Amino acid sequence: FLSLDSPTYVLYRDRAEWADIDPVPQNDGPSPVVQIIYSEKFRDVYDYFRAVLQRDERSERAFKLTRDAIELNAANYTVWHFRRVLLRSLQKDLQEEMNYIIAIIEEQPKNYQVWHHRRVLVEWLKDPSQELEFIADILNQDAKNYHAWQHRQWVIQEFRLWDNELQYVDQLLKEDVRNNSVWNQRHFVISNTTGYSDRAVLEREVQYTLEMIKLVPHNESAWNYLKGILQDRGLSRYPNLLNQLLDLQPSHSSPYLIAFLVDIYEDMLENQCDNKEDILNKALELCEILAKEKDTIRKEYWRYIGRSLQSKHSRESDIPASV
Amino acid sequence: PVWSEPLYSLRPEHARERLQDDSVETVTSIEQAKVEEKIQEVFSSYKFNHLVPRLVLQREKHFHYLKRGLRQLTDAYECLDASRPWLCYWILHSLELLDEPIPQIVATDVCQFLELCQSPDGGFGGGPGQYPHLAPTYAAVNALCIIGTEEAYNVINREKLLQYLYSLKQPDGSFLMHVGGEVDVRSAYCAASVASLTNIITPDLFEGTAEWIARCQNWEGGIGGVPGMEAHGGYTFCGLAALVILKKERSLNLKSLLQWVTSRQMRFEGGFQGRCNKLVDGCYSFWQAGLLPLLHRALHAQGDPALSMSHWMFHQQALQEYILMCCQCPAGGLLDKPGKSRDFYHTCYCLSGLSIAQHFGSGAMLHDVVMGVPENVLQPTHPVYNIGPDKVIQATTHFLQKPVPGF
Ligand SMILES: CCCC[C@H]1CN(c2cccc(OC(F)(F)F)c2)C(=O)CN1Cc1cncn1Cc1ccc(Br)cc1
Ligand SMILES: CC(C)=CCC/C(C)=C/CC/C(C)=C/COP(=O)(O)OP(=O)(O)O
Ligand SMILES: [Zn+2]
Repeated sequence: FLSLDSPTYVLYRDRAEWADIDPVPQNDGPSPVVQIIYSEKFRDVYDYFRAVLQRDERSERAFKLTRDAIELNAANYTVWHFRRVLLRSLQKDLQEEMNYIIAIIEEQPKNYQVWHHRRVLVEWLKDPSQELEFIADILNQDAKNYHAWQHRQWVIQEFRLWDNELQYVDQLLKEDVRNNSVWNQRHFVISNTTGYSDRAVLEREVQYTLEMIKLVPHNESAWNYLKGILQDRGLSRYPNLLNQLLDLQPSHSSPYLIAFLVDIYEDMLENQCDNKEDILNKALELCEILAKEKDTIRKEYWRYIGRSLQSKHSRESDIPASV
Repeated sequence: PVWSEPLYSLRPEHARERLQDDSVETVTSIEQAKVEEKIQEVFSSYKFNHLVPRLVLQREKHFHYLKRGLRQLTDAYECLDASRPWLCYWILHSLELLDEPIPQIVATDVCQFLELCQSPDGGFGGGPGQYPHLAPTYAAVNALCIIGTEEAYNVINREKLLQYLYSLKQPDGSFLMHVGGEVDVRSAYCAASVASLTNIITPDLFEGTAEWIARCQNWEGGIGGVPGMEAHGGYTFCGLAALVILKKERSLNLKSLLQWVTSRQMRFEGGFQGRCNKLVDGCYSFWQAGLLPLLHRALHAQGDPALSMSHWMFHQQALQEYILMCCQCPAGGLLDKPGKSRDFYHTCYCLSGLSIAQHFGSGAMLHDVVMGVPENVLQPTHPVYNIGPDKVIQATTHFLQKPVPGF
């Protein structure tokens, strides 16, 4: 063995144990387009990789070569497919292969193939016992790594590992209440365990989220979560929610509270509420406050909403033309 | 008036759009503030130097950068050695947007190269000798339609390409990216794009695909990579563009999606984030803002009467301001945000978004908005395939005069 970054690393063309193999150059054609001017190390590894792949040489030395190829371009799915062929043909120890992949993910965690490979190992071994702790380490260095959170959702759902995840969620919201991946993970855990149709869980979740909004009123994730868990039943199906938000208006205001009020109004109008025209006017006023002053970046949106609301909820909207 | 500032990012009111951290510092807010601090230096730079702002797209500089990369790349692109049709598509599409002709000698060399990337069993690989993969397959078919010559179209093995697609199709309606690979909403978009351009869609190819994509829309209104994952701009563009191809956009809750994407525009910086409470990035000028013409077309297809007939439903001005002032590298090429280095990926999608923001069209109603000097105007791009609209028409009309494989 010889690591790709070792100071005593030697090119493959200089290795006596590789002298029987002719390297295969890349078939780039007579006048290449988008030709990459590879480093010596890179072109050397892939010239010998092309050779073992062309032979379909299922040898120990080939298995070691794919390690070097993967480190030079860990997005080369072809090299990863061959490594999985060799893993099964050579009957390689898959826990030794897990020690390898925990290391490679540590050094390049923002990559599709490393995480997929880890998932294949876990399915082969049928062993999730290291996953939640390893993922927790990757997340301790990037609490928003998309592949990490995707992998964590797979392990939890496929091995029914729900027991302690809401507690893990709570720990990371403590650390960064703006971590939108954690709010999403919080919705994943509840959606699959108790669901939000349990009235106690939903209440607990709304109380919790409001407490968070009260603390960081400009944090957009708490607002999006609150809308997400209530919008499915219909924001107007919760009569108390409107007055409670208006009670935050003076000392916890944001464009996110203004916009939520327009969202409540929109649904109240869609459900034939009392004081229809009064509600329509309150909504139209907030749309223009948001479009002109509070949330101007979204002026085309709030203006469109104001036109939608007028289009179908004005007193004239149901009235015939001849009238 | 004369005290009036035409640049949105430079008005006095604009200071009010800076981050409010509520005196609760977390990593998200610190990282957000650091960007706003760096962007503000960009916006204030004219005032502090006592110059009048000019917003100029450095066409000649980007052309030189693109023209050379189409031929040769430094070893910095070793990380993309399995994505070389992507480099073809990004560079060819940037040149197209910049209204730069593709020499017939370059066109044919590209044809010969993607031919070498094509697998005997359908699909294209990231380079010659590599196994096929839906992502370099989508890029190769796009690059081949951008060239759009008779030679380019004939590179595609349509019979085998359909065989490849079927071999990745999953029972729940999803696709694999490649044999032994992962499943996420990118494969659905990749498969439908190539299959519709080349006319190889069969009555059962995408059975249950629209239904699988719709399960990827989460509580945010955007779309995650697989069901249950956080909404993201790249996956959301993939998910909604795929359904438009399949004529199934109504499977989604389009209202909660419209609300989601418009909130991904940054009130201060003017560009888009990829997901809530992350950082602005010039490439989401396409992945996020491209979602608005798709939404416009869908709601107009349902007779929504409130749709604007002159603007997309985002701040077109602000986005052109961010791309022109913040994402241009003075040596050519565009980039993520100030302080990052250039690359052909951001070059492709910064210019793709710039073009989206410049050009509104819904039927006969056309209305352009070109910030800065008028030469900044780019060629239009098609918001489903992100190749020039003319190229989509030309390709589909060509391939519709073939039979669907197996009849
Ligand atoms: C010069 C390298 C550019 C890196 C960029 C593109 N990139 C890619 C590589 C091959 C094909 C392709 O397809 C395409 F173009 F996205 F359609 C994308 C990646 O993998 C990493 N990225 C990092 C990035 C930059 N800004 C947001 N991100 C996160 C991100 C994650 C996944 C995807 Br996927 C796209 C973006
Ligand atoms: C083939 C095709 C059409 C692809 C388009 C899809 C696309 C752009 C996907 C992004 C997927 C992803 C993991 C993003 C997170 O990267 P990150 O966390 O490093 O960046 P972020 O912080 O901006 O989210
Ligand atoms: Zn980017």
